[PDB]
Amino acid sequence: GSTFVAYLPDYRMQEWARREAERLVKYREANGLPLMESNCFDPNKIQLPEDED
Amino acid sequence: NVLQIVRDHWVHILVPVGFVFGCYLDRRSDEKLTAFRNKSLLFKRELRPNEEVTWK
Amino acid sequence: MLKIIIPTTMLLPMTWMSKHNMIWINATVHSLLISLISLSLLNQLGENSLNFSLTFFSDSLSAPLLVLTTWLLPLMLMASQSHLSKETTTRKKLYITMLILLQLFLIMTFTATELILFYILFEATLVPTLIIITRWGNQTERLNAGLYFLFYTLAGSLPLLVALVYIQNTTGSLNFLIIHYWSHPLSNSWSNIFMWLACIMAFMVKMPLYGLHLWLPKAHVEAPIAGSMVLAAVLLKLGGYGMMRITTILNPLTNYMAYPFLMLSMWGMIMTSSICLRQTDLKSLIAYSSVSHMALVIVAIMIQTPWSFMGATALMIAHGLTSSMLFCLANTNYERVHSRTMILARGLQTLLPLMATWWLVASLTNLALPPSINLIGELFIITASFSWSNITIILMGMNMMITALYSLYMLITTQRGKYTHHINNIKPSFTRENALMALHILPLLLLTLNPKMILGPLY
Amino acid sequence: SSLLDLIWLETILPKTTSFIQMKMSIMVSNQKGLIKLYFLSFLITIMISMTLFN
Amino acid sequence: IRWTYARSANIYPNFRPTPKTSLLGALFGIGPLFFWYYVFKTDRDKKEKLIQEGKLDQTFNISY
Amino acid sequence: PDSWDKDVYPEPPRRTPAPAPQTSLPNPVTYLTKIFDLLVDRPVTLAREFIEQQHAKNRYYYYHREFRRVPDITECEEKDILCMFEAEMQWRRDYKVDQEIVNIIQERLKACQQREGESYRQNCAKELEQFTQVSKAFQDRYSDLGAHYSARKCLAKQKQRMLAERKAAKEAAAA
Amino acid sequence: MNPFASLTLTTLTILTIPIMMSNSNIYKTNLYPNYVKTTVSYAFTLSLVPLLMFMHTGQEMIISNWHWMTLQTVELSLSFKMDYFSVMFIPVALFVTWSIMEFSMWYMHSDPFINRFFKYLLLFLITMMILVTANNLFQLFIGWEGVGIMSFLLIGWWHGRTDANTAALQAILYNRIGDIGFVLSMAWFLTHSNAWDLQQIFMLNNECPNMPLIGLLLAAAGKSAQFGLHPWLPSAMEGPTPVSALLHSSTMVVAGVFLLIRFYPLMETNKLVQTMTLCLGAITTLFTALCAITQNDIKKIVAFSTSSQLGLMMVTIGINQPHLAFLHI
Amino acid sequence: TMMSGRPGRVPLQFLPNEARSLPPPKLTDPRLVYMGFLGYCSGLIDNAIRRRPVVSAGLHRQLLYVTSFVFFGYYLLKRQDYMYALRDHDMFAYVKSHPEDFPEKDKKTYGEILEEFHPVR
Amino acid sequence: HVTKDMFPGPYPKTPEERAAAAKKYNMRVEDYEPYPDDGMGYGDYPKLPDRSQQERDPWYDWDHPDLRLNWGEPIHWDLDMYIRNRVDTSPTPVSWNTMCKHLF
Ligand SMILES: CCCCCCCCCCCCCCCCCC(=O)OC[C@H](COP(=O)([O-])OCC(O)COP(=O)([O-])OC[C@@H](COC(=O)CCCCCCCCCCCCCCCCC)OC(=O)CCCCCCCCCCCCCCCCC)OC(=O)CCCCCCCCCCCCCCCCC
Ligand SMILES: CCCCCCCCCCCCCCCCC[C@@H](O)O[C@H](CO[C@H](O)CCCCCCCCCCCCCCC)COP(=O)(O)OCC[N+](C)(C)C
Ligand SMILES: CCCCCCCCCCCCCCCCC[C@@H](O)O[C@H](CO[C@H](O)CCCCCCCCCCCCCCC)COP(=O)(O)OCC[N+](C)(C)C
Ligand SMILES: CCCCCCCCCCCCCCCCC[C@@H](O)O[C@H](CO[C@H](O)CCCCCCCCCCCCCCC)COP(=O)(O)OCC[N+](C)(C)C
Ligand SMILES: CCCCCCCC/C=C/CCCCCCCC(=O)OC[C@H](COP(=O)(O)OCCN)OC(=O)CCCCCCC/C=C/CCCCCCCC
Repeated sequence: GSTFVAYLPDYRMQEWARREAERLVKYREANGLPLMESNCFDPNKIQLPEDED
Repeated sequence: NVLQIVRDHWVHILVPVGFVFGCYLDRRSDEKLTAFRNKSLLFKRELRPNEEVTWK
Repeated sequence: MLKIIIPTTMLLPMTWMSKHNMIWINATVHSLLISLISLSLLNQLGENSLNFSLTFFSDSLSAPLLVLTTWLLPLMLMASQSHLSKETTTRKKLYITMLILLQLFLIMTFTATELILFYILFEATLVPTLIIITRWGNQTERLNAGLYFLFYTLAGSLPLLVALVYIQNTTGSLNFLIIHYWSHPLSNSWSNIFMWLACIMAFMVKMPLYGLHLWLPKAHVEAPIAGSMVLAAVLLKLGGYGMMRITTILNPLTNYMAYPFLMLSMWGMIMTSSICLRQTDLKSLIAYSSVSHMALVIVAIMIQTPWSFMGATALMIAHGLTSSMLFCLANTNYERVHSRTMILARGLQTLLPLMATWWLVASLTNLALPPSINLIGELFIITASFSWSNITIILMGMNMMITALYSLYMLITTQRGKYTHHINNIKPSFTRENALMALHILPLLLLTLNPKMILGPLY
Repeated sequence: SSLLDLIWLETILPKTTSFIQMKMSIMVSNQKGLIKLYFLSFLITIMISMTLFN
Repeated sequence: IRWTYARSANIYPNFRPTPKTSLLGALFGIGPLFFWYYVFKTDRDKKEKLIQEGKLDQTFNISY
Repeated sequence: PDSWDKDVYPEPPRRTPAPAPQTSLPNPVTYLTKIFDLLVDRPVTLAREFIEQQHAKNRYYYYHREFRRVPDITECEEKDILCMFEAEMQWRRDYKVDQEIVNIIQERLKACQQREGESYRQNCAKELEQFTQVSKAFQDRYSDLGAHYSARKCLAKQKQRMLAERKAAKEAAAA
Repeated sequence: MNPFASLTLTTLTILTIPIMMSNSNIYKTNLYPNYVKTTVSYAFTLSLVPLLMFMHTGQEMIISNWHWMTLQTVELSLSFKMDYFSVMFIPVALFVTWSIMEFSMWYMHSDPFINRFFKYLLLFLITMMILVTANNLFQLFIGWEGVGIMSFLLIGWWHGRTDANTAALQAILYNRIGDIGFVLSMAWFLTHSNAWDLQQIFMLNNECPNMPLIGLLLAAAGKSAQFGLHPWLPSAMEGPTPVSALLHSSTMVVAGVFLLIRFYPLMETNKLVQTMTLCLGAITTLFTALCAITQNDIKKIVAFSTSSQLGLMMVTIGINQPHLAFLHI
Repeated sequence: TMMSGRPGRVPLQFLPNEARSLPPPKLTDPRLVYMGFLGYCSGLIDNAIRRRPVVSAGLHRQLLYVTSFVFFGYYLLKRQDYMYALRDHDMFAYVKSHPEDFPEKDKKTYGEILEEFHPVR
Repeated sequence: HVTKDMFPGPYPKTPEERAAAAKKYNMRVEDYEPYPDDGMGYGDYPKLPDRSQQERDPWYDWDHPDLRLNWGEPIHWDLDMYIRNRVDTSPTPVSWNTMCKHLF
């Protein structure tokens, strides 16, 4: 059981996440983009309610 | 001696039979949740030349 | 999920159709095999969950608890094999049946896609424990202890059923997945305050909270060794699992609501750790140590931060294993001495060296020595509390110190010094007891190699 | 250990409940078996219901 | 046996509600709770105000 | 080494000085490292070559999994559960990716601090500013969500922040 | 390839082999203490090589070899720091331990459990090596607690003696009082700096606030037996003379001073904590010397001398001279 | 939902004719298996009460118990499914015939809804 | 093997029950002194002097030499606080107040 638990496949996707981050940073540095954006979602597709106060 | 140790050791077979029956029941219950098979937006895939279902 | 449930159900006919002198052998072997089967659930995803069907799902919060629940049964059988020797075959079979039913109820409780099913099984676990406590108990106060254990639980949990049916009437579903995706804020209202209280107090009573912890010393002292093991290892964690599951609906009301509980637990850990210093009983001391640890777990759950949840999960697993080991050691002493008081039998290291080594390891792991998972949960909860408020550390500091004290106190009173001259019936420790301690302790030191396996879904 | 855990925490929830339930049970169950008193109470509750619920 | 029984099981049946018992119990069971509640509430109110005005300098604080 | 990309984890050229023996005394370091080489490095190297030719005799490959882009929580109806499920899974994957990004930047910072040694305060300002920027970004997205975090809570936080920013900009323009 | 790392890890690794063989047959013979002594001597003569490499070049290295659990942004790994302090302290500690075991083969000649005594000594040495070579705060805490537990076990070597058990519990109590500040420091560093790693902490703390340094000072006072928490060091003389000579005199009790040395970049940027450290060291050395000049037990006198020397070490730390305090150690 | 007064209801009809348009429960239905298990438990308790070998006293009696339990369970499950089908049919018909009471909610995306955010601190 | 009458009871009020309780705990009537009759549940347990176990005679042949107790003798209510591993009340050459003031 300990051997089985030790060699469990990466269903948590840790190496997948590492490779994704590696490729993403490789691309962003080249483009000159400022790494990770402050906004998690693009503001153009968010419709705020106008205050008019 | 066969037909004699069975009458005393027959009980051992029950736990493994329950395990295989539970595996079969799990697959059978799985068979009833196929409404979205090969329909998820993340995994829309075109079937292989000799493939009928993506997963069983 | 039925690949685990069906063998557990088949454990009953196998036990009842077993030869009169082969019940223990058959039960232990098949329980260990079922535990091995349970190990498959540990391979969780970073995604939602392991949704097997509409009725049962798995989670990396549920999987360690399920594995521990399955692993506990062979240990309970081995511990109970000793004092049930002069007992008829029918009553031993009934005892094994009760243990199997308890495991089945716990297994169905921990998966439980729906909250009403969770409540039904959560309260179904109550009957086998009550019968085990009140039937195969030695003292005359087992009846009062059973009454306390039953009525504290039911007084806590009866409002929970009303709250759950009301929540389903309003929202429309009690399913965990639907509830998580459709969660909406609770307005700060008196009705919402009472709904929060009804949702929380049922799980608070079983931790138990410092105010409501009285039933636990009675139940632990008066129950047999298997009862004490199952109470300290698994039954206390049901409240923590329920809180972690039900807290999602509660926000944003939890912040204001949490203060009475946070203060009660932060002061009650100190109170119970200090109570441990002046105790004349091993079982009561272990029970109060359990109360302190579960008060810390309550604090972690109430803070409700990712590090809090990981620390709470790790601490629950570690405390379950450690407290089961401690109760087993105390029972090994009691079966020789028949007194169950620390100050009577002394200097046992001279007579039983390997058992003294087991005592030392158990006291060290109760003391939260690094890099054990006990201290992993300890430190995660402490860091989360410090981020919550920089003053909490002071209380935490006291707790740690006091904990160490009584732990070594329990190590020094019974193992060190001079052996009592009069006691002469201290026979060499059996292979069964040493195997029990080894099987208790090895999983902890194996898990400290892979902490993420017990850190919960927020890892 | 003694003041809070053994005495006051015990006094508040379990002991108070036991005392109250004992007193209520003693009061309710202590009927001498005289149908005179039973039917006088029946008359009282009948008239109270006629005066209260309409 | 007498020592253990008197220490554990003979306490409550010999309890009598007394001004000394009442005041000591109320103090030792309520005062610390309210003291710590006041302390933590004041600390958290100060922290919440500081984060509302934003003069807290929470740079590099990513784990909670 | 080709096992990892040099651009993702940059390193200086690592200029090293030359040995300049000012005395005729044979130093012990050179003889010690030569005997170490002879007694340790060669057997390890030959064992590695044997293992490498054993590996080449059997060869297989594994492929990194690729994921499509799914509409996020902002393109989901208020009660339509399927799209909310897909968006939540996508958001969790993106959260994991951002965590790994912060990990990479922290690794860069630690490597710089160790490598430049005594002048780490000056020669690691680039990595410090890089980490400050990425930490600022990461904190804004997920700092107060807490346990039971979700895409909806993150979207609500972003909306609150962006209304605050819009009000501040309007007030500054109309000041 | 650059034998510095291989040698500096090989010393610590070969320091563990007798613990592995403690279950073998050699543990049941009378050759076990000589086995442990030879292992320690070989470890010392093998660790002399990285010291020579440092003296020649000034070569420094970090070895983060095994990746432990990673929580969110934070990463925890088995990381060893082989700085000047580590590569300088390891040979001295190994030489002292070699001499101590050679002395103990004769001093414990009539002790029935001499193999267990040697095993206890080797475990303490391994844990102190872990403490000295730690690169992150969690590994340093692991060594911090391990040395304390081994000291508790060795002080109460004669468990039939009440006073030995009392002294061991005293040492545990005072070490937990210091542990409070240690845990406070760990919590503050993780929350504010986002890491337990030494490199990250130095980088993100240009002007260290009061609280983490006060926690570190409390831990150092607890483990170095300063005036506030001094009596456990004199009370620790209940153990066997080799235990007092190895742990409570020259290797274990410098743990707090060594910890304050480890964080000297943050110590120099704060002026109040330096003053507190200086005053604590001065009062500790005065009080301990004053107690020493009038004792009758030789072990008590020499232990008070050790405590006064620790006070002098923290005096050196408080005036912003950490390397000179290391030389004093 | 009091369906006693439903129009066109035969008073003492256990299963109406229109129930025959619904799929019958399968013979391997889990609820039928549970009813058979209940019958088997009844047989075991019957053997135990009369002081007979619990597992192997009367095979015919246990078989009769199981068979009767399965029979009654099958008919009860049929009636259950029919009654639930009636409830759903009535609810759908009432929703269809009263459009003004069940308006079609305007589909709104989360990107244009403002939900208050409560930080966890 | 202990009977019901051998367990501690309520506070003694009359001389006869005081003597009976003194007999129960195996001491003299003149040496017997219960705790003051307040709310705390001391009941009918003797109030032995608050002297520690360390200052007990170390040369007497106790049945428990480490704890310095005899078999049948009554046990102090706070025994576990005075076990020679904890606080002791042995007199010192210097008076308590002088040490406090001098130390302070
Ligand atoms: C969650 C769902 C899943 C599990 C379902 C749970 C329930 C299932 C069973 C329900 C009831 C049916 C059976 C009960 C009848 C009672 C008969 C009895 O006592 O047993 C004696 C009998 C052996 O004794 P005997 O030689 O015949 O003669 C001795 C006298 O009978 C009697 O000797 P005695 O009178 O001298 O001994 C005196 C003793 C005897 O008194 C008793 O034992 C009374 C029996 C228990 C009461 C039953 C109440 C009704 C059922 C309620 C179940 C509650 C579940 C809910 C959770 C709450 C837990 C309380 O009484 C006492 O000692 C007094 C104090 C007892 C302690 C406190 C009482 C607590 C009892 C609660 C038990 C609850 C679980 C029962 C499980 C089955 C137990 C047999 O046991 C058996 O052999 C029958 C056991 C089952 C047969 C298994 C055969 C199947 C294997 C082949 C087919 C393979 C299956 C898979 C197919 C595919 C594979 C290839
Ligand atoms: C007696 C004296 C000593 C004699 C023996 C001397 C030898 C000592 C060696 C023993 C320990 C020393 C440390 C050496 C560690 C090397 C092994 C380690 O690296 O493996 C670990 C593996 O261990 C497992 O991860 C942890 C064990 C699993 C624990 C499950 C418990 C077993 C089930 C039993 C029931 C459960 C009860 C409790 C319920 C929760 C960590 O693996 P990991 O770094 O990750 O990655 C492995 C490689 N990958 C990437 C290909 C996957
Ligand atoms: C015994 C062992 C422990 C058991 C468990 C104890 C934990 C449960 C205790 C419950 C915690 C507090 C309950 C209600 C808290 C509400 C907040 C209140 O305290 O603050 C003020 C409330 O003022 C006063 O507290 C009003 C209530 C006073 C009456 C309550 C009784 C006080 C003591 C009773 C304690 C007994 C508890 C156990 C009963 C068996 C705020 O003023 P206001 O803005 O207006 O109200 C805000 C709430 N709104 C928005 C819904 C309106
Ligand atoms: C406690 C467990 C339940 C067991 C109950 C006893 C089982 C043995 C009964 C044997 C068969 C009885 C069926 C009777 C034959 C024909 C019945 C038919 O003519 O009557 C119809 C009605 O059928 C019966 O009512 C159905 C009875 C079935 C009871 C089963 C439900 C049990 C509750 C769930 C627990 C699960 C028990 C499973 C194990 C048996 C028409 O009723 P109607 O004239 O229009 O209106 C009167 C009733 N109203 C007023 C309420 C509307
Ligand atoms: C010790 C536990 C903490 C106890 C704290 C308070 C104790 C004193 C209360 C004694 C019992 C009081 C009974 C009556 C309470 C009434 C509350 C109530 O009705 O709110 C129901 C509320 C809104 O009512 P509606 O009319 O439907 O809303 C429409 C208009 N908004 O709906 C709900 O949330 C239902 C949930 C049930 C409420 C729970 C009632 C019991 C008290 C809560 C549990 C706390 C006690 C737990 C006991 C602890 C023992 C271990």
